[PDB]
Amino acid sequence: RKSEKLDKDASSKFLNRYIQTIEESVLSQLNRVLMYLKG
Amino acid sequence: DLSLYKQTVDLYLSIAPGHSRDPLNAIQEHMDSMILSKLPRINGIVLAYDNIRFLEKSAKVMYDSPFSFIWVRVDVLVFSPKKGDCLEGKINLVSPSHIGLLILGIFNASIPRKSIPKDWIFIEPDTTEEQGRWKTNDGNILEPGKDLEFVVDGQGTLAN
Amino acid sequence: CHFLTEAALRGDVDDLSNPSSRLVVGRVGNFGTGSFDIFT
Amino acid sequence: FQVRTTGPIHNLTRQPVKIRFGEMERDAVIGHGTSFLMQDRLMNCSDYAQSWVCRDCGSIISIMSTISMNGVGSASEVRCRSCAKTSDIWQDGSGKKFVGGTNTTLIALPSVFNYLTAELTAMNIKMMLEVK
Amino acid sequence: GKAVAKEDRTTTPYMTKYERARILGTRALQISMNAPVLVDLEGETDPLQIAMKELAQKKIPLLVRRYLPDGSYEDWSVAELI
Amino acid sequence: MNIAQPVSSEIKSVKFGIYDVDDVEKISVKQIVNPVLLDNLNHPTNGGLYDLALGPYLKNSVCATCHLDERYCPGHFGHIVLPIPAYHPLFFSQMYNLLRSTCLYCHHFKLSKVKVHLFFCRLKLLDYGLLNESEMVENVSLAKDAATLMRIRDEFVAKSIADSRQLTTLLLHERKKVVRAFYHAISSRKQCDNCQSFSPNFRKEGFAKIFEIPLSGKNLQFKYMTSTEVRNHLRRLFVKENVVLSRLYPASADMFFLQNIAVPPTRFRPASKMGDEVHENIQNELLTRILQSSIQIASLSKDSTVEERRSRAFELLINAFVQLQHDVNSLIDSNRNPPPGIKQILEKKEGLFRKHMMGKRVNYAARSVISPDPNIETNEIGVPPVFATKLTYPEPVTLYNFNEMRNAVINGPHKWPGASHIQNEDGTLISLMPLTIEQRTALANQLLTPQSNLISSPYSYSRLINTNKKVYRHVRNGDMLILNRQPTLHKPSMMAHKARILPGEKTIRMHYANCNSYNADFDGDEMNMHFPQSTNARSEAQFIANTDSQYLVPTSGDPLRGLIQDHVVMGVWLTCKDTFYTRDEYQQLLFQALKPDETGMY
Amino acid sequence: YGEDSLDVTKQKHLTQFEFSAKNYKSLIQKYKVKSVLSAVDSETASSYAKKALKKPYKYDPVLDKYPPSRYLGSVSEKFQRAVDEYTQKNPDKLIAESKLDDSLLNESKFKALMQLRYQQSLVDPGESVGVLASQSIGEPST
Ligand SMILES: [Zn+2]
Ligand SMILES: [Zn+2]
Ligand SMILES: [Zn+2]
Repeated sequence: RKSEKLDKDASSKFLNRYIQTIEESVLSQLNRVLMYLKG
Repeated sequence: DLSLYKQTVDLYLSIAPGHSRDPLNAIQEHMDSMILSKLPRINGIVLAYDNIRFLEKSAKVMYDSPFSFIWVRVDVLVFSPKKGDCLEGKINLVSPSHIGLLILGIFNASIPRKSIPKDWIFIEPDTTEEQGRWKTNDGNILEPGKDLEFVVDGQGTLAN
Repeated sequence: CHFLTEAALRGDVDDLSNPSSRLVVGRVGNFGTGSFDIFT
Repeated sequence: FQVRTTGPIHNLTRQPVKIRFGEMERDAVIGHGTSFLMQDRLMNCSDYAQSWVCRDCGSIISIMSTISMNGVGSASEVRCRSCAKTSDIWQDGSGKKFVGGTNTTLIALPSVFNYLTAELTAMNIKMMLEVK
Repeated sequence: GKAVAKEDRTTTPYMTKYERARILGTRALQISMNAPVLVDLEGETDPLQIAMKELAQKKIPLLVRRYLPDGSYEDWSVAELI
Repeated sequence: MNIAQPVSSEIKSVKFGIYDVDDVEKISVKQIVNPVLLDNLNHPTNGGLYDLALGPYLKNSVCATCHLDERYCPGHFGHIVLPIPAYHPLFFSQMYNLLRSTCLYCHHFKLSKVKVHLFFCRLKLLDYGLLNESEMVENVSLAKDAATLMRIRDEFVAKSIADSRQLTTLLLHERKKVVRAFYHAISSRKQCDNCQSFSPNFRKEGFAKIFEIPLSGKNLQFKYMTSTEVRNHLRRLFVKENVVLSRLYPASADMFFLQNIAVPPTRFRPASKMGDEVHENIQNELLTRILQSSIQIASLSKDSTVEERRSRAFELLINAFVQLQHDVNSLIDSNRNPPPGIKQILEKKEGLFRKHMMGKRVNYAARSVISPDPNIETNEIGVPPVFATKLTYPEPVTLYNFNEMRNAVINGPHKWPGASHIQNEDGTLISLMPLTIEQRTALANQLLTPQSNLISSPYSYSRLINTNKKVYRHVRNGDMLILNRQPTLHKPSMMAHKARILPGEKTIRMHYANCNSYNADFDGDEMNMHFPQSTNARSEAQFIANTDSQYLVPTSGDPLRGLIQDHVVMGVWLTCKDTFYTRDEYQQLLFQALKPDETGMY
Repeated sequence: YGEDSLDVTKQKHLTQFEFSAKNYKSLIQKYKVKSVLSAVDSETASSYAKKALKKPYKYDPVLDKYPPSRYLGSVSEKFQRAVDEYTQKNPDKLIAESKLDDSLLNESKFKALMQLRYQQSLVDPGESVGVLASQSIGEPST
């Protein structure tokens, strides 16, 4: 039970790291949010 | 806004007995269930996690059961739409009862006509009775402009 | 009731000491095989 | 001769209805140094329950299961009343809304202790058992 | 609280008459719930006597925490006990 | 109990304390105002003592509050209001004594403030475990000067705690004695030391009525009524004297009286349908009775507010007040008001903490007459195949005992060594009695396979894939099942024998050796025979408390097991030196003695 | 606890010095010397024991200075007194002089066996002993 501070770029780089670490529906929606947030 | 967040949380994971050789497998086994699922402590949907390390305290065995327990530090990526500020989404359904959007392609937005002011009028096409364009008081069509921006209540609001 | 009202007025806290108090709350005793905790 | 594998339970304390093991059997078992056998024969096999407890306010009765949160969807995520004042909020059976009272966890305590909590609160004196 | 260091441990090196029973019990439960057996079986079926075969050779996990009356505790590997 | 249940809580402490007026309001869900219980439709009255939001009644009535049937709803309390508040029946004695020591004109205790400050310093210094330091405060010998003395004592205590910082029985053994001395002291003074006046005394009753005459004339130079005035008087005393009452118990408002008492759900308040007569219970009877008195007070106070008119009005008001007080008193304490009350269902010596908590009736425990058998073993106990079929214990199914369990379910719950029934990984129980052997075989083949129709069927907490399918199997020739005999005086009287399952007889068999231990005579006294379900319990019964390890009584070293009459006379006759055997008798008698195959290892 | 060694269960044969010394070949294998002598201390408490047997004071009982669970010399005083009075008084089993000893026995070998016996037969810590006394007073009363 802890919380800390964070910026958006850390969140995006960590979204990248989580796309990388554990490898159907979940990562599909994650690619969806990745394509929506960027661009 | 910057509605995406990542928070390093600490949880109390129950390592099943079948995986007492390596804990990592039994940790992943129930971490990969929480993904895309509402983790209510942080009040959001978990999207990402990495750096799977356990505070080494020789995970404790429940006093009558074979599955162990341990505190594990993992970093979640909950999306928090807690009425922070303006957001934006693509419309899929439109009706003179509410407007339907998808933000990030995932999360639903049902903006009723209550939070919409009267000044925008809906035209009912001859091909589909329900589906049609919700024209604004200016006269602009929103179907080509899929991107609709608003502010949130908790649900959206188009009234200023 | 006597010991009860006495413990209620003062509001006294046990950790959980004796096997009888450990039994009323449903946990294992602190004696015997319940003395230690066994870890992985 | 009477062999009891399983059968009826009690109205109040959820005990086997009226074989006797205790108050001298307990002497024998905690004499042998058999904590787990005592906790088995007395707590496990007689009356076992998983009751929710409010972790913050530390009590066991002022908890309530949440009602009409959404469609079938997810689990009814229990909350607390005595610790209370869209996702977090919830209603009551009569329709009263509440908020707060999130720290609720599972504990295992014999049904007779729940009955004792009942007959004790009817006297207004209540124990606030903590949980870690 | 304190976790007493490995250099100085004041508790008895003997597997007390109780730690043996509970170690065997919890190991039997673990093996009954489809855990890895660390020693070759010869055809024994009971999910407990397998734990006896494990303990006879000292090939068992599950270090024990001995809680001294201060509140401190020692961490003894079941290989480490006598 | 299940082994898959993951409970992660660890109950670390309980703490008692009074529940104030605001909390019984917050925790409650409904109010009970209607003295009527059931209507013509026979369904529970809304807001009534049997409200569906109070507790779900039977006949498939889902709780209004939680929207879940009687199987899953833990009951929800209620409250009933009364603006009377009457004083608590338990602290009534302690409340009355603290009132006796009150100074109404002084608004403090009758004691000298320096003595009360002394006891406050004592109870401060006993807090952190300082005994001789608690007693050293008094080695000082001397209002303003009394104020200086109080400052000396307080600074002594402050410096002492400062030196100490940088519960046990002795601490509690001293606290209780010091508080007993305090309460002997405060009840002694009749004149104020701060006010110097004589506060008006109060005289009590056993029927819960209190008051006394006004001041005397010489002291002026210097009966029963409403409880509200004494309530506010005690509240004033408590708010004006803060620190001492804080250490002694900051708040003490609603300890001694009750303003809105709670009702337990229907789950704890049933109506035993004994044949035809239907009495709800004494508990709901008494609650209904206090409810009637409450609504009567409401109507009467309405009548009084809207109005010797004051004489009769106040008379009837105080009479209804005293009925309400006497009624609450009759509820919580049955030793008053000439109907079992709560204190009398606890303290009954037939009730809780001796017949429901320490010694509970138990599942999986047979009971039968014993009879002797010399053929089995010193460990083993013979059980007929009837106890073989009627006592079962759960067992997860693994790769190498799968054959045993498949064969057990094949044999079925009517044929030893058959199994009882299956428990799924999610937690349901698939019985095996009504099934036919075709269905039982079809089910037993698909007994070791992942059947949960998802990775995590109910919700996103995924240990439901790791659990095994638990077959309840019958006892068999190695299961360790406790024996006992009431009265069980000393620990060798409750032992754990291996079961050996004999055919034919309907009387369990045990060997003679244990006859000396259980203090039994095989003449008609019978023995409880338990079965430790979980595997931890049977492991500890097999290694710690098994019979062959009970060879020495605890009182003295002298052993208690060992052979008896016939064996020992034949011993004197066999070891005697005028005996001789040919080869045949030697071999035969030896093999009768050994009997390896039934035991093994050789 | 009550001058530790144990409640009667594991303390019966300490007074039977003739029996332990009689065979002595099975008791060393019952105590498993090669596994016990490894991790427990042997020289310290045994050395200090003799100094504690010096009649003058200022040397406490070995049990108080050194715990008896791990220091394999520390044993109650009367036990030392009795084992030594037996070893000196009636050693008809114990051979001696000392040269003829080194075939199968040694006075020191037997005293080491007895020290190991006391050590291995301590009270099993964690025992609930209150109910042991309670029942040992309830039983013989009835
Ligand atoms: Zn509450
Ligand atoms: Zn309910
Ligand atoms: Zn005064």
